[PDB]
Amino acid sequence: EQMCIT
Amino acid sequence: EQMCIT
Amino acid sequence: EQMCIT
Amino acid sequence: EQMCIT
Amino acid sequence: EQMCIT
Amino acid sequence: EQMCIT
Amino acid sequence: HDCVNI
Amino acid sequence: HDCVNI
Amino acid sequence: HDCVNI
Amino acid sequence: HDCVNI
Amino acid sequence: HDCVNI
Amino acid sequence: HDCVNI
Ligand SMILES: [Fe+3]
Ligand SMILES: [Fe+3]
Ligand SMILES: [Fe+3]
Repeated sequence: EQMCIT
Repeated sequence: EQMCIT
Repeated sequence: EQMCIT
Repeated sequence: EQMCIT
Repeated sequence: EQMCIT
Repeated sequence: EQMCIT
Repeated sequence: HDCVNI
Repeated sequence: HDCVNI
Repeated sequence: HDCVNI
Repeated sequence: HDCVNI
Repeated sequence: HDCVNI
Repeated sequence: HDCVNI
């Protein structure tokens, strides 16, 4: 599961 | 800023 | 489970 | 600002 | 598991 | 300032 | 609210 | 793709 | 304790 | 550092 | 992309 | 390290 800053 | 779950 | 910015 | 996990 | 601010 | 997962 | 499910 | 704004 | 300052 | 459980 | 894995 | 600048 990944959370990315755009 | 946007932080998004992929 | 949630992550919130408050 | 705060980051909160619930 | 932890999320930490550094 | 970073958010890190451990 | 400013939240995501994780 | 669900996001928060920080 | 659910929150941290960012 | 300041953390939250996730 | 700049991401953390959770 | 599993981190992003925020
Ligand atoms: Fe504690
Ligand atoms: Fe503790
Ligand atoms: Fe504890």
